Amino acid sequence: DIVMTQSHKFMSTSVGDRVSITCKASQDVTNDVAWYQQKPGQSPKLLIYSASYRYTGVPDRFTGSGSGTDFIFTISSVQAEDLAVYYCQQHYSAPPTFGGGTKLEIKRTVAAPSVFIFPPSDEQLKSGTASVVCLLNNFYPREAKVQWKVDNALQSGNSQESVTEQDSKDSTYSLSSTLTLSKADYEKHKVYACEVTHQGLSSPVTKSFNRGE
Amino acid sequence: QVQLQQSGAELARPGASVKLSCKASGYTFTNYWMQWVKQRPGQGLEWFGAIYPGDGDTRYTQKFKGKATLTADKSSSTAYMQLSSLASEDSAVYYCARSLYLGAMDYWGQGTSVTVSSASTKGPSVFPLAPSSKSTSGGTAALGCLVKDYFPEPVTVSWNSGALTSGVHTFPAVLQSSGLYSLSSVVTVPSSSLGTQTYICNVNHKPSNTKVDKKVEPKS
Repeated sequence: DIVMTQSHKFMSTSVGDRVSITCKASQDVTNDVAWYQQKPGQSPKLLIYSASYRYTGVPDRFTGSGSGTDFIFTISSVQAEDLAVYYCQQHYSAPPTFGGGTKLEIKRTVAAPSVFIFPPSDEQLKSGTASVVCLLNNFYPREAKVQWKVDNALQSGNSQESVTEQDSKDSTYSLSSTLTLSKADYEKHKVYACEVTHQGLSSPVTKSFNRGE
Repeated sequence: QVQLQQSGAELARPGASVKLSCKASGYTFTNYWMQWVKQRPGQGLEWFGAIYPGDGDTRYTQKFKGKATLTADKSSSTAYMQLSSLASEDSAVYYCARSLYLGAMDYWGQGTSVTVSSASTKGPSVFPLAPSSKSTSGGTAALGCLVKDYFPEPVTVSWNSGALTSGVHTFPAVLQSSGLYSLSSVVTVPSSSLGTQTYICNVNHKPSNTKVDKKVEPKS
């Protein structure tokens, strides 16, 4: 089978920039290459067919070029909603094969997170567990770091983090950190604190509460 | 309009079989390939196989020939993909897609998720993340819902029955060491609204038939 190589798994670009994504076929496929765009939670969408033709309804900023083994997909002026994974595909020979994909990420300037903390709910405390949630909203770059302190004691092994995909309008991220405690342990301590470091923060931000307040 | 409607999510035990469907409309079914594309969680697209219902010819990527069978019903314009002897590597989203024979895939179905697991279904607990002075900055307040300890994915979360979409972040689920998933959904709203607008997170977990509408009460 024909191997389609997209040598870059990731590519970064600013809104307004031109970006090009490469795809190399292991043998000559003439012009029998298509390009697809896949955004999170969505099916792939056809953008380019026969190597260089824009598919019906595709915006003018998307083009493709190439014939033989070397193919290029180009966005002439990136828009914020163009973050997606882009895939090439050949149909010169059966079976069709896909490239490995290139994830387009959007560069922007540093934005510090807004940090908020949520004590356990009364409903959860009823059931023997206490989860504390720390929210980091609308920051850039992605590398925000959360540490938990309980009565000024650094926690380990009892928290988990999740991060959103880059926002399609402002290119920021948000992150949740959840500290999971037993109710008995939660009842042993006063101060619950989320501490955040990020390139937009000159010093760590601490958001805290006292149990029962 | 050309439409490809796929069947609902499947949870299947290892060793069992499932049969997925892709109902086509809006075009002459027998003029086109219907192919299937596999995407394991977090991974790339794999072309799986195709049928040309006009003459019955099938074509499979070699690695999938052993356990998969592609069929089509011309009378109902429906293509089927049957997966047998299911293994964890078969957990994935499977899309159907139309193309001219050996050509560009112009119309796609919405995908069917197959999850291969011996574990039992478990519905989530849903807890409020109430807005307060500690979730307020300037003129806005953050609130949310914690959706804890369910299996398998996914839960769907909406706010105010889908009316509230701006400022919502529903985070990726995280797999816990217990084998269960949790996630949180948050939304930022005007602090001026907390006393007059009700905020309800609508949580749907189809595998366990769990449906919760959790009112999130503001703290004074």
